[PDB]
Amino acid sequence: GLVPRGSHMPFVNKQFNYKDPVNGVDIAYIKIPNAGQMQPVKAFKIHNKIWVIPERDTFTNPEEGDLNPPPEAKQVPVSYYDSTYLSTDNEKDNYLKGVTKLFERIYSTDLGRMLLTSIVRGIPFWGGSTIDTELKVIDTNCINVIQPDGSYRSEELNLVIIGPSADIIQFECKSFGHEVLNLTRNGYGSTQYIRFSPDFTFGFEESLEVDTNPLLGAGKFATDPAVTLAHELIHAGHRLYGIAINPNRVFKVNTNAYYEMSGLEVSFEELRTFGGHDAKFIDSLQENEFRLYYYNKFKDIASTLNKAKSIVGTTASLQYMKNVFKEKYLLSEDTSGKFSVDKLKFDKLYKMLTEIYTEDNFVKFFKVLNRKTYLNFDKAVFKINIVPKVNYTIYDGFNLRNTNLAANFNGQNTEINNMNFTKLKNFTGLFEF
Ligand SMILES: [Zn+2]
Repeated sequence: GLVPRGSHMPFVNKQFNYKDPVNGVDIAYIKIPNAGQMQPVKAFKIHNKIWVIPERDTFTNPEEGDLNPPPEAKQVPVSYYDSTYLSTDNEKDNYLKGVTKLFERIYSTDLGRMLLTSIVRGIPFWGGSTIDTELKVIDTNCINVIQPDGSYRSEELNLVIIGPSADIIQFECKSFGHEVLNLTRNGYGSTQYIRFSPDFTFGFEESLEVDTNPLLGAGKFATDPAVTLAHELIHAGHRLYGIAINPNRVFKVNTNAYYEMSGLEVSFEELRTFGGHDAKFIDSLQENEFRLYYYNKFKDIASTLNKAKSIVGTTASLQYMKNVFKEKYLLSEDTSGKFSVDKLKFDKLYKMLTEIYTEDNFVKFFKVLNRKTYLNFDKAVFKINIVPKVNYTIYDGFNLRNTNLAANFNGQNTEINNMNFTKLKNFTGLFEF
């Protein structure tokens, strides 16, 4: 089982059922920004600042509202399509309970407690004003919630977990942009939408030589979905603090002849998020440039707060919100009330978000088997069901104590634990080589 942290309150106070009656507070019909023009969807607030929408994501991107295999292109090797997935109440109930269970698995570790805490504290900055002396929310960092009287109220939030779009296995952490600001890269942060499903997982190979070869292996071991969700939450952490690395900054893979012969380039953001040996492929000089860059951005935020004389679109006070961001960014405060970025403190925060919160570290806490590198090749996708405790638990994942599955990651062994996995598609021998 996982490395415990002791008794603690659950991350999700209520055990929601999809059919629970709306109440206009934490079970509600809502609309996402853009909302162009969507029907409200039933959503669930599982924790302060965090909502779950048990629907296929046909909302965050207008060009991605069709769940049929793209009639436009031909299907990519590593993709999976099923337009019917997550269309029924039963599936949505299971989705909710699965996502809930994964949050609790994550929160049961000290590392996950730390990451989820950072995420909740990571309110997207109030940088919406055209007047540089007035604080104003950015409304794409909100959702609209239908209240008991049928009216909408605007609510700020940090994170939404939503079902995948057409390609079921294209999990990703995404967010609404601004035509002037790069919110995920300028220190501000923005509300994060993670496309994720707890109802599928990926197979990988236990031998590094096989896992990193595109032609070998059927995907004998299954990735623990808690690791997959944590990976996306790590991205969400970077993005909420506005320190994500521009996707265009890539490492030309030159440590894997197979990547090389395909000219595969992997984002630094990805290597950072994986951690371990991968993070070293970001060279000292370039990483140092990033840190300076983000340090400067934080200073600009401190400077904006200082100039702030008024606040608009809220009842909350100018003083209260100034302090919320002093707290998010760990700013220092003068005898005269001026805000400053402290260099030790910036380094500490930046490092916590980028070095401490990594996939490789979560693997250590969960004590599961996992890919050893991001620079591998996907083997297969399986259908799973982690909701029944007989299948998967908060403490043990698939590797259930006091059963044959406890030892040697037998629970993740899709051959031994075959009843828990239905292989839907092989990817090996689909790549271009
Ligand atoms: Zn990633």
